[PDB]
Amino acid sequence: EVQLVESGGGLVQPGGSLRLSCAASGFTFNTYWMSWVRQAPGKGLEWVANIQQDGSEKDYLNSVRGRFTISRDNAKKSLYLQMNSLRAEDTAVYYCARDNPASAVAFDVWGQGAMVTVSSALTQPPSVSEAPRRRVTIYCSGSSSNIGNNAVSWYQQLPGKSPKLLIYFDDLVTSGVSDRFSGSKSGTSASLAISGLQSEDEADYYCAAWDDRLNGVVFGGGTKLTVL
Amino acid sequence: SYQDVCRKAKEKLDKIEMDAKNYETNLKEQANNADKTEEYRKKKKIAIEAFLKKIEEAADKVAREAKQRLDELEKKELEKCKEEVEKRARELRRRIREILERAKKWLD
Repeated sequence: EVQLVESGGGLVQPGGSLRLSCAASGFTFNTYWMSWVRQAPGKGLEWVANIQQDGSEKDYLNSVRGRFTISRDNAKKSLYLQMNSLRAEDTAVYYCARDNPASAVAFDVWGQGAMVTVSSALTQPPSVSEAPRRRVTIYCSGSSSNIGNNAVSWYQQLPGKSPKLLIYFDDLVTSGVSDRFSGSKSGTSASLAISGLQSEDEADYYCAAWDDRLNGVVFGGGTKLTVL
Repeated sequence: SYQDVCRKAKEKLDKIEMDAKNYETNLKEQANNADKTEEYRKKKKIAIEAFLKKIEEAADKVAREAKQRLDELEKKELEKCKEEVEKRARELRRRIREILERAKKWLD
């Protein structure tokens, strides 16, 4: 069973340190890039870091550089996030994620998240709606440094659940995901089309891509889909 | 730096190669366990081809941009790098074709 289990969450003072861990099972952990993505309460997704199979490369969100360290121990099938110099902006649920294909920068497996309490580049429409069996489209507007040059991923997040990868490499559908979800990319904008709408499709949808200028993954602000 | 361009290109090709290797590893499990219907075999062949086309495009882009980046830098060892990047991409393209050849055999 492909699974990621985070632990180590807690309440920390500003300026403090906290170490998160993630136990992986059901796959050859040593052959995959791994990542952390966070979500502040009631807010959108924000990527934190990636780490190559053996720790030869690390990628970070600019605002956590000099504060956070991603690391892994392949013998223990564990991914870690050492968080120092903590700030109020770091309060969030932190998800452990598998980055596969790493060349598409796609998070194809997500953990349930570990809660941490310290106490814009991609534009999406805030809301979309339509009746059952009908279709909606969700835009994701970017620039040449992200969508223009890099593969787009789309995620679905149901209430109280971890995000799920739907589309990666701009238009490939994740195995098991219905073919009524389709992705497209033209120029510096991307689109997710959902046809055959069902009541279970009601969720927040997020686009993401690597950004060459920011040197990291950028997420859209998310779109709330309502089924009439 | 031309040496940095070369190293980053080789690292990106290794990343794409590991993606193709993990894809094939997961595909071995998927094909062997699935109900191999006429519709399933038609659909899975298309899905595999679509995935391997994305990987081939990614590797082609790495080699194309590295060659271009080096050509501009020499207007400011280099040809050795050009050859190794071309070699890595060629080897990666043979690997991708071999995954597709084996997938077509597991489906039939």
